[PDB]
Amino acid sequence: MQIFVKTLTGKTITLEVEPSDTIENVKAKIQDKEGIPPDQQRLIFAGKQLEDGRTLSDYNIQKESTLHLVLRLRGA
Amino acid sequence: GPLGSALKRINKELSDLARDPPAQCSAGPVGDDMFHWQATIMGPNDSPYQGGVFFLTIHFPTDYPFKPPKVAFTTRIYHPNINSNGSICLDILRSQWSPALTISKVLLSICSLLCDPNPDDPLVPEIARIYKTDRDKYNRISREWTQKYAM
Repeated sequence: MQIFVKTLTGKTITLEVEPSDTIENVKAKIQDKEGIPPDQQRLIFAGKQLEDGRTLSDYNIQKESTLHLVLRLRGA
Repeated sequence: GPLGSALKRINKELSDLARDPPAQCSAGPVGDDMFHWQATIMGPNDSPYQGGVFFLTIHFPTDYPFKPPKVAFTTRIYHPNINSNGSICLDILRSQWSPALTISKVLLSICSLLCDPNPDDPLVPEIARIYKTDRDKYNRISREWTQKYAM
């Protein structure tokens, strides 16, 4: 399955995933392509902040879906 | 009052900056409002920002010095701890603020931040990534932004 991730800079990321993949797994894949660690990642879809621990099928995320990658700040 | 207490603290620090001027730094009231300052920082020699001049705004809260001053860049800069809006991520401006500290110490702490960023807890993750993994690219791009906006 193929989904997309759009950044604030405008860059569109193309990922190869599975419906059973957790959000944490997806964040790991983003780290593989962008180098940005999962703890600095924040995923948004269908008006909701995707939580670590649930799968793509739990949020019913299917093919050609576009996720929004935003900032996750930890004290600054 | 609380406003009155801050006012004399601000004036004291302003006179201390006159007697003992900081190196490559200057600051003072924009107009006649002592709570609103404007500051300049020269690009440190041991940094890719060398040669550029960076302007900052400094606003003193009414509970100063018991609350930290609010500092932000007006000049655009390529930095992992400073975003496009000029917002700064620095401990001394928040959790590690102390009334014993001064504006002079704050400006010096910012100067060090330009020489040695803190990429692990960044404000701009992409820039931090480049700083950590490709220092040459970081330095190259930092100099470019300095040429375009700090000259």
